[PDB]
Amino acid sequence: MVDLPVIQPRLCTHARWPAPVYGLLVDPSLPSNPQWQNGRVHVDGTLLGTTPISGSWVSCFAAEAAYKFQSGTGEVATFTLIEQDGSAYVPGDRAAPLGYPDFSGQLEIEVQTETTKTGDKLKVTTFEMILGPTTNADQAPYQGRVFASVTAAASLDLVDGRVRAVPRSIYGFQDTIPEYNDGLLVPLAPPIGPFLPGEVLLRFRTYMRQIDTADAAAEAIDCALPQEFVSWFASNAFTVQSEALLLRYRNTLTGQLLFECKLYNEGYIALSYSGSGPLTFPTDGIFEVVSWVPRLYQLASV
Amino acid sequence: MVDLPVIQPRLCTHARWPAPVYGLLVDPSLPSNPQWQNGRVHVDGTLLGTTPISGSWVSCFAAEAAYKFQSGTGEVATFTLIEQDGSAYVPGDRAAPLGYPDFSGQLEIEVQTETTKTGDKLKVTTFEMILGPTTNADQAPYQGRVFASVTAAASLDLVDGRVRAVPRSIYGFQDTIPEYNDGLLVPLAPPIGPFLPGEVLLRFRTYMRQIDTADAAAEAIDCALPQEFVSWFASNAFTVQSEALLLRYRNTLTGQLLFECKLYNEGYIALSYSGSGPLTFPTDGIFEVVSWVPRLYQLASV
Amino acid sequence: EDPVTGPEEVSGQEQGSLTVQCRYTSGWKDYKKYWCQGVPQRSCKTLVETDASEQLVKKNRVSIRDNQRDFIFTVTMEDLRMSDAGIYWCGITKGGLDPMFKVTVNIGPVPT
Amino acid sequence: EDPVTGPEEVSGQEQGSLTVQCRYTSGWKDYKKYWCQGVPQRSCKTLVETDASEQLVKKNRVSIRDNQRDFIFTVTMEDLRMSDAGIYWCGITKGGLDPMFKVTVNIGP
Ligand SMILES: C[C@H](CCC(=O)NCC(=O)O)[C@H]1CC[C@H]2[C@@H]3[C@H](O)C[C@@H]4C[C@H](O)CC[C@]4(C)[C@H]3CC[C@]12C
Ligand SMILES: C[C@H](CCC(=O)NCC(=O)O)[C@H]1CC[C@H]2[C@@H]3[C@H](O)C[C@@H]4C[C@H](O)CC[C@]4(C)[C@H]3CC[C@]12C
Ligand SMILES: [Mg+2]
Ligand SMILES: [Mg+2]
Ligand SMILES: [Mg+2]
Ligand SMILES: [Mg+2]
Ligand SMILES: [Mg+2]
Ligand SMILES: [Mg+2]
Repeated sequence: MVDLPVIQPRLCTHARWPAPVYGLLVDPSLPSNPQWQNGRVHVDGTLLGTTPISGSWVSCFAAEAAYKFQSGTGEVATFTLIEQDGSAYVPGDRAAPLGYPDFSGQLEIEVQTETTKTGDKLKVTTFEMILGPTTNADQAPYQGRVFASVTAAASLDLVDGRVRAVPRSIYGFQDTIPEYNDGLLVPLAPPIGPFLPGEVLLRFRTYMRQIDTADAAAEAIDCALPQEFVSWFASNAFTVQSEALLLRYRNTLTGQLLFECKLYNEGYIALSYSGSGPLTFPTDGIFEVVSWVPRLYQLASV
Repeated sequence: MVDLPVIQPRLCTHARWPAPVYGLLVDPSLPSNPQWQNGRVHVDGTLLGTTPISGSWVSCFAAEAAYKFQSGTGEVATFTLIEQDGSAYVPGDRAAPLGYPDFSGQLEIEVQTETTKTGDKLKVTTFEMILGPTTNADQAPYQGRVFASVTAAASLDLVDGRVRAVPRSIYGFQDTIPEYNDGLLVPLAPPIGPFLPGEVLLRFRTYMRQIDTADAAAEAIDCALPQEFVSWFASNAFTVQSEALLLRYRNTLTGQLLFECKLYNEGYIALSYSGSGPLTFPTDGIFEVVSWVPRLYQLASV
Repeated sequence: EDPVTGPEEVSGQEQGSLTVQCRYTSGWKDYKKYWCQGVPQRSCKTLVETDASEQLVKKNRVSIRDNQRDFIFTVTMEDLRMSDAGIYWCGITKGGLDPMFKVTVNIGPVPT
Repeated sequence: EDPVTGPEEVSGQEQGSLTVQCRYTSGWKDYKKYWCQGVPQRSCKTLVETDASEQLVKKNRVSIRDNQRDFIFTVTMEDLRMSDAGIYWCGITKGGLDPMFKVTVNIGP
């Protein structure tokens, strides 16, 4: 028994930003070997990087929040990070708590805040948090500490306590790992790869809620596998027999074959594509496992 | 034969509010037979109510948004609803588009908005939207039409277009179905049940981001199955051989049995519990399938 | 200008009465008016509603009458109780989001 | 009260220069000061930074000098190009969130 969940891409959950999958494509123009830390799983069930089981952990974090007002900046939150199930975060062999963002830019986050001001007790406060690539904020989620702030003329009278932070929007998105440890290197899942000559990465794409003062173009973010596949492998714990799995992407109502591809053991899909521009595929198909294959198995082009 | 994902509840996704599963309990004081529309699936893979596959669809919707300013109300959004994958929504055999909230209260939603105003273009706006139980807003998601608003002194100069609305907070939550069709009846998945005498519903609990002016108590919302079980069944499409599945909930690090329960074909779990007060359980166990049983198999009390 | 306005806060006393005047712009003359209770705003419990005429309506201890000449509908609450305190709304019925105005109602005891 | 304040907007014309005075409170005397460029705010491009002394620093077309008796550090930008218009920041280097003040730079031809 080695199979995939019978779920169309358009109905799947994205693995690096909590939103549906909207696109399926290959693009030789983009980095062929991204070092994404979320949405990384071995076919045998081993989660890699900061990949979580649940899509609700993706691009989120939990923490003990301590708030302090700073003239000239506003209300400042010092988040002491926890794993999103409440278990203690211990700096170890990964970049950050499971699900922490693995991209850069300025992130609007939202947390439950209790206030002491009269007439309101519970509200949701939007903070700004700089992720990367480089920052003067000295973010160190690897060490379990990050800083956010919200513009405030005076104290918001917030009560310190535990929080779960979820992303509201991205500002100046860059698909490059954030500042995990004040600019120092941390344990990272390796760059996705390798690929045979003529093979390129299959990309599951969604789009992120964006702040952009000039450009209305949507912000894309790709992942190697949808979150359904991540938990599917984590739960099944398959025995791996070869370097990759031969898959066929089909429309089951027609049976028409859209393309064949190789799902490497290490959790990415490669298509043989010699074109130069992006090639988008329909998202209403199903991935079908055919057999185990060796690394040098040559795919048919598309 | 039916099997289940080897995932601990504390690592699963809640199926009615997009957030982690934090609690696992029974509570006789709560309604024994709720009419939840999400988190409803048949063991043979049949989705019930408005249940979607992806957890990112839970308590969200997609729409063609049209904005008109109303003096005394602010910016008013008329959402012509779409299925969250872009497929045209057609009134049919369920209460609303897939994933639409199945509870009541006043919901803050976030959508991508585009403005024509100088100095900015894309931003994320929070709207207030009344769900139910009854409203004067004439909400009719069954017909693909709902209304929301954000208080404002003048037009925000928003550009009509497509949106994905995600939930920010709940105000005045009530675990009763919302206004699906301006007070009229709509097709609904039946209440959860029935149960044997002495059997009660197993609840997977998360807590919702809340606006509350007086009370700091968290707002619990329960569901019958984690989203991982929903997708697991929809994908596998098992063959059902009796009325229910006998399950054991163990700590697999110890083999300690925490309780036995019955997963009925119609998508809900029952425990034998005679107490009157609530009883919570560890969230780090695993559900294991034992065998098919009749609807009359009497469980060991807890 | 706003379509319907009234007093932000009123205070009545036990066994007493209150009168609330909801002023509205002429465009809403031929719409139904009503008086609502509770929060959230748009799931509030309607206590009395007109039929878009000027006929007076009374239900329990609440009455409403629309003066479509001066564009004011008047609400009266009689035999006030402590339990009557809370948030209320002047309302104009229409398709979709109704024009509404928040009216906080305080009730206290007659001092001794 | 605010740890650092400067001009909200400043202007110069192409090929000219401009000066920016970043006033700060006395406690930040012995901290590095810097002049940053671009948004997002806290990932901006540092153009020049001091060594916490009064020594003037010059890098490309930008210089910074900290006057620690009056508690002002002065920034100059020379040979102004239209490409220099945008968002800049008076900065003070410290652990965590740096004290920063937004300065908008405009360029006329
Ligand atoms: C106050 C919030 C509930 C409201 C909220 O902030 N978010 C709910 C949502 O995602 O919509 C509570 C409810 C349960 C809490 C979490 C759980 O207790 C588990 C865990 C416990 C740790 O002590 C702190 C983090 C962490 C993960 C908690 C964070 C805060 C939570 C989430
Ligand atoms: C502008 C937004 C992107 C930002 C956003 O609003 N949400 C992304 C997030 O969850 O962070 C675009 C990107 C893709 C768009 C969706 C897709 O095109 C699919 C679908 C297509 C329908 O024509 C309109 C609704 C619907 C569902 C679209 C809604 C708006 C989307 C989501
Ligand atoms: Mg640093
Ligand atoms: Mg942009
Ligand atoms: Mg109605
Ligand atoms: Mg509450
Ligand atoms: Mg209405
Ligand atoms: Mg710093």
